[PDB]
Amino acid sequence: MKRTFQPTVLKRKRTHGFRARMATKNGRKVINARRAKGRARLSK
Amino acid sequence: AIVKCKPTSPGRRHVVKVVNADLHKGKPYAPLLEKNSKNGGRNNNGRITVRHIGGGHKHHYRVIDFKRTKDGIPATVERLEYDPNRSANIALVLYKDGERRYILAPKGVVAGDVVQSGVDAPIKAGNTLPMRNIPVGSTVHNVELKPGKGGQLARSAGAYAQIVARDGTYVTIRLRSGEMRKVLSEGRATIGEVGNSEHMLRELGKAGATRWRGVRPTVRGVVMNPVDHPHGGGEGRTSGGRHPVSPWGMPTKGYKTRKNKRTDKYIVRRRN
Amino acid sequence: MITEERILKVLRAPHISEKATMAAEKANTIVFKVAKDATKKEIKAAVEKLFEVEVKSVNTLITKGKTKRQGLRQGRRSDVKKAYVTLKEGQDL
RNA sequence: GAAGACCAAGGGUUCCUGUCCAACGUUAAUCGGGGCAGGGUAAGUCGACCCCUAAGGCGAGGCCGAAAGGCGUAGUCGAUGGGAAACGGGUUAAUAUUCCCGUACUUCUUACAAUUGCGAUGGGGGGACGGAGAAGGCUAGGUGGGCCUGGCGACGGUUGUCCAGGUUCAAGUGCGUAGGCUUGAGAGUUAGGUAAAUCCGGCUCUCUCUAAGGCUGAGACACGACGUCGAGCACCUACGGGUGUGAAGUCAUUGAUGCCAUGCUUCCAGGAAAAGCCUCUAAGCUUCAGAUUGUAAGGAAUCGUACCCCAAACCGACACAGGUGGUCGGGUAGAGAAUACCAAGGCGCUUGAGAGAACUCGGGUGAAGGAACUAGGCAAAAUGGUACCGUAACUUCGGGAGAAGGUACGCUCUCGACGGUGAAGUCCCUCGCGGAUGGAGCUAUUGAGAGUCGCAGAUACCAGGUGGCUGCAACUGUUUAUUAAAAACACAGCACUGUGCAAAAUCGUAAGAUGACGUAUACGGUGUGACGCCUGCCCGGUGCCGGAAGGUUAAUUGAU
Repeated sequence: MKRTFQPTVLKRKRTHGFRARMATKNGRKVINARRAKGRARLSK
Repeated sequence: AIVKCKPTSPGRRHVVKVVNADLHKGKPYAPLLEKNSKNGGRNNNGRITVRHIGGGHKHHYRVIDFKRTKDGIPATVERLEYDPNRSANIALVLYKDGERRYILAPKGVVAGDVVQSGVDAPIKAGNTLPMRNIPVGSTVHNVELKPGKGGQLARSAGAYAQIVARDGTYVTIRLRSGEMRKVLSEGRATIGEVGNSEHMLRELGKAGATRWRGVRPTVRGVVMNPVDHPHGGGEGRTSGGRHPVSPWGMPTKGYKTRKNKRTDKYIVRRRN
Repeated sequence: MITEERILKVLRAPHISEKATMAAEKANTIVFKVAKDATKKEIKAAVEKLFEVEVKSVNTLITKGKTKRQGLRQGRRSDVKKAYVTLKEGQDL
């Protein structure tokens, strides 16, 4: 049965990637939040 | 011509086709084609702003001379052509200086016919004069609302306006709606009616034929749930349970929505 | 224009390997571990200058480093760029 | 037509080798996609990068918005599309169109020579494209003959009309064929292509106009290739190898869903864009610089390249009966990519061994009966092919219809009738990849008669049950992912209604959008729902439309 995760790298990057996060105010808020939390991985 | 399809299948039984032999079978005139992507009735927000639009065949936009300001120089109809972007057919005209263009093909006009624009242009089909230079009573099409702007009124297959009166810098036209309106006499109009009047005699015959024209199906309000439409809801078939309204509550069946006021001075009689 | 400093940084070490040995014996090809930045032109220059040989061809690949577990902490080894350098016939290194 | 072989994605060392067997592995494990160590991915030509753009994203200024921001111009990104170029063989434990051998091709830079108007962000052209259908021509592949090598039979027979195996090779270059498209040639000219143009478009004169020139072009043929491959032998054992040397290598037939073909015909729903590319000039440069053609010399980087991909490596928590795009598709039978049995190749599904109770599951058969079962023939059983014969009501004249229901069907022989291909030879040549002409050979189709075996010849697998009456919905479609597929939705058709274009309507505070590069034969909303016959009465209510006289009535005003 087709399950929900049908990964493509390009779609992962364009949605959740660093340059995508950095493009928007609220994305930067996420990166800053994760950077404050101490998260090793800021982006996907 | 009008051809009824023989009922060799359901889906063909009730097809009536307009088949014009005079239309050019080959490819259109490439210099006057532009790309014409479809929007599925979505706007710049990506939202469906107009329902029931989607799909259909890829077609190039043909660039029509609705302005018709190439005065003096006669032009001969090379061929009539199917235009996917409108109901009327388009004529490919050749100017004596070797410019080609597309015009809306008037009723009785066929390959070989000569069309001309300007004040001197003879009062024959396909010719474009300023409406001040067009005799009262004459039928015209591709009528300009603003001088120089290009024809906007009477462009649909079989359409035409009649010049009813001329007083000063305005002529009164009667549009196919039945509305009488003033238009500035300086504005151009082309003599005679748009061709392809048989367009209205076609019968698509089947669901898919509408889908080929990029129209998606229309669900009635009465078979939705109340959250979806004011006519939603009920047990069993209902009539909506209320005065007919649009999906957004707007009264249908009579409620007039014209609110211009800027342009009311130009409207002489309404279509009613 | 490859400087001598560049030439002295490009070749990191010879590569010792059954495959490397075969290459040398059979196809007169010396396999080096070159710097990651090294380009086939820089590698040819370096091999010519530092070994006084005439190079026919340079083929390069990068081997991506192995992940290793090392008890609790996983970690990757470093990527190595190797250069298969074919000497012209008669030349020995 | 996969449980084989590849590729993309996705994963990420799972690949190969040595070693280990605790845990992992539904058992054990010497084994492993497990642990540990080492090794392994070689490119001008594949892909990325790159040039180009689609949807769309972002967007200098801009427009708009309390702020945040939104929208959007010029731009700039964005493939799933366009744009240069490599094949055959060999080689590793593990890569190979990447290494090697053989033999190619593309493109750029520099220098030089000879010709020489060069020049774009602009003009024109080109690139450049739909669905369906069909005929033709090919090729791969198949099959047979011939050829070469080997064989001469575990049990009767097997020197043959016998058996088995083999019978290799491309890009590229030349050539320019089947097929496809297009009249050419020379003058003179110009209301056009934002300016220019020698280019394109237009006009005029002659000439030619089944033609013959050009363009395109599968495949053939030659070269590539006296190379390579090749059964077989020689030859070392370490017993694994290694090298060495190697026969024949043709013809016919069949024939793709591959190629000619981005073709041709036809249809309506009318079929990307942009660049590379060709050409034209402009500004600008004119011993120049540039351009063209040639000849040398040099370059063509960088990143990916292992491995898995009908999966124990991806998505499903699992070594999970699920899901996962593309390519390739041999033999016999067959319409076939169905089905059966096989090939190449790959597997026996990571607990086994016994036993032969009930009962459960999945199957086989069944006396007599035959729906009496049951809510209900649920399930089973049955039908099942081809050719011919024959086929009712009804009908919108298409249907209904495969209605229904019959007959034949294997094999052997005899007499027949025929299709395709086309050798030699012959003859014209406008002498070549050319025409007739000819029928050898090869291969296919089919009729009739006679016979013969069996319970049975569509023998297996495969493969409609049918008919009668009736409700509902015209019909093909759609739907409650995971208890509802329907009479529900849609639908063509119908009607009302809005909407005159800065349209109505919708998204949005706005700008701006869609509507539509549309214009009343259009667009939106509402209902009805093919088609036929029709669609009555009521305008009190409530809508909506119209009317304005009067009455009532807000802000406002401010008399008293």
